[PDB]
Amino acid sequence: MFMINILSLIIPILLAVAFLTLVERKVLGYMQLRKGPNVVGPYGLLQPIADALKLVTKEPLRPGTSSISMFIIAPILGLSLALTMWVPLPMPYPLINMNLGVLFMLAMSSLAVYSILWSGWASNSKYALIGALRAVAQTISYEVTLAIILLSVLLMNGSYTLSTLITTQEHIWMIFTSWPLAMMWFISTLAETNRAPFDLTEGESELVSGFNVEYAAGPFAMFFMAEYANIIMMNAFTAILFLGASHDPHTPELYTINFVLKTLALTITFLWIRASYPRFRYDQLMHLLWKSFLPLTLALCMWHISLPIMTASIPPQS
Amino acid sequence: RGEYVVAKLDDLVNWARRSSLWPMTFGLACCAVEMMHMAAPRYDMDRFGVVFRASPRQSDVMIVAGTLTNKMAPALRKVYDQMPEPRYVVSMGSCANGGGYYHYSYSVVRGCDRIVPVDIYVPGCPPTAEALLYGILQLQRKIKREKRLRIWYRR
Amino acid sequence: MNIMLTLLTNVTLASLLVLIAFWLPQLNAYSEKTSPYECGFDPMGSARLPFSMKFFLVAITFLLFDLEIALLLPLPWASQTNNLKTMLTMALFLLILLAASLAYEWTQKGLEWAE
Amino acid sequence: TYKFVNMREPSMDMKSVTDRAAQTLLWTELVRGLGMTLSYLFREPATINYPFEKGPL
Amino acid sequence: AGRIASFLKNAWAKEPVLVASFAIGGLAIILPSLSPYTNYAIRINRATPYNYPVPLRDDGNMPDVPSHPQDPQGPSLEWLKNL
Amino acid sequence: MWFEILPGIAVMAACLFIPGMATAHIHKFTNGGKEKRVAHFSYQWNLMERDRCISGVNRYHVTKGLENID
Amino acid sequence: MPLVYMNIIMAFAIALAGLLMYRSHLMSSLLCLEGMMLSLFIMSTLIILNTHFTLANMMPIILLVFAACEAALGLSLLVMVSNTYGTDYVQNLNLLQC
Amino acid sequence: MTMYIAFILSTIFVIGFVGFSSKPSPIYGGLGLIVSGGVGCGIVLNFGGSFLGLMVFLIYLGGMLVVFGYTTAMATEMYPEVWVSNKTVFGAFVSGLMMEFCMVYYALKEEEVEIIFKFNGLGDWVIYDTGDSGFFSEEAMGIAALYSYGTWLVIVTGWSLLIGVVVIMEITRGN
Ligand SMILES: COC1=C(OC)C(=O)C(C/C=C(\C)CC/C=C(\C)CC/C=C(\C)CC/C=C(\C)CC/C=C(/C)CC/C=C(/C)CC/C=C(\C)CC/C=C(\C)CC/C=C(\C)CCC=C(C)C)=C(C)C1=O
Ligand code: SF4
Repeated sequence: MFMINILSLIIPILLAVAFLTLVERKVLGYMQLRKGPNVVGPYGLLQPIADALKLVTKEPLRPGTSSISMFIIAPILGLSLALTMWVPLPMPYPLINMNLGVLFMLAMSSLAVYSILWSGWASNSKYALIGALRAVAQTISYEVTLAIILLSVLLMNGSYTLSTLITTQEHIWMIFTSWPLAMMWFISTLAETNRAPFDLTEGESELVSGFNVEYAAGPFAMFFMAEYANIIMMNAFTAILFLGASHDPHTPELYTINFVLKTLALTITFLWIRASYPRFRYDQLMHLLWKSFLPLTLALCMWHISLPIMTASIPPQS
Repeated sequence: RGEYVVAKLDDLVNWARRSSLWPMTFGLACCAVEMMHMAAPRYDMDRFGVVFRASPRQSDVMIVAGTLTNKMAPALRKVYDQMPEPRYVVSMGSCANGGGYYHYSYSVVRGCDRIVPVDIYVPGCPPTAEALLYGILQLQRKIKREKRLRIWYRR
Repeated sequence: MNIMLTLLTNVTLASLLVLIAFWLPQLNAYSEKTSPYECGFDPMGSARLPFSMKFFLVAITFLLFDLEIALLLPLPWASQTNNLKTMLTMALFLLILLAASLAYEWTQKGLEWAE
Repeated sequence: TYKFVNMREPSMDMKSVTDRAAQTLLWTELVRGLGMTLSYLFREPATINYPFEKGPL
Repeated sequence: AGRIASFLKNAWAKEPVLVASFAIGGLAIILPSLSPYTNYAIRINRATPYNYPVPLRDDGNMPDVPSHPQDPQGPSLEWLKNL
Repeated sequence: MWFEILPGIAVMAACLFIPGMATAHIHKFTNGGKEKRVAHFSYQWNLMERDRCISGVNRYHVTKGLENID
Repeated sequence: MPLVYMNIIMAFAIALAGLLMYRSHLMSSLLCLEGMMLSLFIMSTLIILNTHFTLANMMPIILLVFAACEAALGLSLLVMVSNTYGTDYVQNLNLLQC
Repeated sequence: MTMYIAFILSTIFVIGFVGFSSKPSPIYGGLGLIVSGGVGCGIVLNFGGSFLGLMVFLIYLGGMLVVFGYTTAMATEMYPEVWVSNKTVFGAFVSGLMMEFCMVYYALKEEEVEIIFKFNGLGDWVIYDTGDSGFFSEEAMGIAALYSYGTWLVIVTGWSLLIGVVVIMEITRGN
């Protein structure tokens, strides 16, 4: 039944990703005074299934200038890592209770850029290569602050194991202790997931479709799978880190409900900001971080390095 | 029986195609403005399953909205070629239908049908966004009446 | 036992979904269909020629910056030592040197993109 | 008659600069932008139910 | 004041992020020496036992070493319990 | 008029609910009701291995207390 | 003298051979250099983890530390050869022969 | 079988090494080093070390991403090459793969190969030590002592990194 657990961490996640599209097209549309998908069955509850069916029966053309091998290996890489990075999350009890869950998730998040990289390069297009390079710059810039902010926040945890965060936020949310970093962290989660207002890798206005421009039918749906699974997992990680929740050891369902609600709220804020801003211009989102996020996060790193020592509050490692 | 199974598969596939028609951002002239107004909150393409998407690789229906000229016709034909099948062409407006006002000009294609196979002819100058929505629904019923797997069964 | 069983499950599920995506839909392919997309008209012809990246300095110093976080990350276990004074001095030394590196880059054009 | 649409020099009093720095650090007009879209989601949508509902002529 | 106050105010006006980062960094550098709890932290790290307190051979003389964990003589950490 | 939005989250909530409970229940089912013992350090693993040895039936969750000893 | 050591040493040997042979480009040689560095890291980590030389586990970290620095300097050298040469190939780098 | 694990991962390590040591297009060489680094992190993980493997993972992915970003920018060609395109890269790949094939062949049957060093290849499980780490991972306390014991290493590494940024600035100045 370990296989049972693995399948229970995949099919529900894929279904949640599918309904993420519907809730996005509804919440966004209601921001814009529209109604969003409404025709298919009741309240559009069948749109994810409908376009899921289309994308896997529509013809998946392969460009004549493509590089077949990487053009195919990129979607597999993206979806596999997006699904894999769900396994160490401490949803009541993590499926894979790793001693270095944070470092593992950082490693797989850094690997996920390589899907974009190989898909963009192998497609043999001007727009695709442009989007690949914008992805290069964006993810390096934001990865530096991702690592520093994770270190600064986890300095109060005592280790990198995800489960102890629940023990850390037993009496107070961690956001009340590191609300500045949290802000920056949230922005980083917006950019690493390659979402608005940093969704310049796609750049629908200026890059048509970015690195998905030559991706059609199944591979495109699969890259979308990776993107939305990453969105939900990032919001889940943010909820785990800062907005901790009560965990009764006898009824983990309470912590499941609270955690799921917090992830839902964070994702809803993601769609909220997606429908309330213009889009950044490449270098700006770099000049935002290398000149405003990086110094502030370095200073906060020193502050959180010193803070347990000056107050005799060094958390235990076990 | 096999006929019933292929019938049900036809209904499922046709329902998916008609319920997730993804159009292309190929507005050319004033007929594009109505193409925007049905995307505006009042008519709202989104509730019918239709969401605008550029990059022809991931679109099904092309609404040729506006005058198709000689200088643009090669681009339109090429771009129609990029669309993976199945593909549909909806022709908005008299200009894209048969020539419209400038039917006798020197640099206007006398109908978009001469370049691509147009599937639905939406008349108007410009057609009211309700009329274009009606044309899209007519295309939806067209996809609903497809008999692909039936013909395959009676190959 | 568990981790590679997981990884295998994800990769085979992905490869399968690719297989159904690529063998079922009954594709009909011709040359102009797979022609590269260049906003309609035929591309000038490139897609592999050198593409200038003006943040090359910024891109490369990212490597050193991300390298330092390797030194930085042992801190959660370094705090739990009996020599907190030395640990604090050395951690602040790393952070101060990173600040100095960033400031040197900022002042000497550095982070500013080339034109 | 003409008006200068953008001819406003910001005040340089300590309170003014503190407010500007607070808006920069603690994103304020960004929160206002979020609030506007929150206010319109809670508002009534304008879509009509075509073809059961037809736009006026 | 004068030049220094004007420079501080202008920096707060133009680049508040740099001002905040420098202030936080200076605070985090100079406070830990002044704060008295720092020593406490060290003692806590010394209090936490990771290895066994391997017993030593009682050849007589040493009074301080306890002959039983419950015995009063020896180091105590009531301060940690109270603090 | 956003209550029509609410079903989308609702079912999705159920989706996000399904793993968090299932793993927990699985951890309870495959380990005899009790929580899965986590070995973050070698001492915990040694305790688990000695439990597997003492149990006699080669399952660590099967625990023996006063009844086992004389 | 155990087995895994043989595989890592052999990998380092092929990476040394690859570095000492150029075909066209400058990036490929640099990649082969960082592969040599990777083999060194894996070997040293295996050695010190096996021997329980706890104080020596920082040594692979310092290895990687200077690894990235050399890779950065080499690719900046490649930036300059591209700026003055348009490309990065080494056979056209001959102006110093006489 | 799960008996060896480390053996197979070492073979994938060597194969990834052959991939980028054959001088392919730098993107393909980067991919080969990527798989080699991943399986090397796997080996380090299987050899009782967690932090070191993930550190290799993160650091090398950063470095190889920057290598890609430079490759398609500076070190590219109108006709990128594959491991089968040119006969030279094909020859290098063939030489490496058949070589390592015959090395592991001579290794895992006789298990007493002398090559360079005496290699008694019984099994990597053998060399493991029966020990007790208590409530602290040895590698964690090992790399955590850098800030407490290795102060000199701290100083030299920080100075080297700062002056590395300085030289990355000076070399790339271009008049
Ligand atoms: C000045 O003059 C001008 C002109 O002058 C003539 C012009 O012409 C023009 C040009 C004209 C135009 C641009 C036209 C106008 C256009 C617009 C106004 C744009 C309007 C746009 C909209 C209304 C839509 C906007 C979109 C929104 C809000 C949201 C979009 C987001 C989405 C998510 C869409 C949905 C897409 C996808 C891919 C999601 C669906 C996929 C899934 C659900 C997949 C699910 C899959 C599964 C569940 C699989 C499950 C598998 C399982 C369980 C197991 C699998 C395993 C196995 C082994 C099989 C302009 C601009 C102009 O300015
Ligand atoms: S048919 Fe009429 S509205 Fe449409 S493009 Fe032609 S002139 Fe304009």
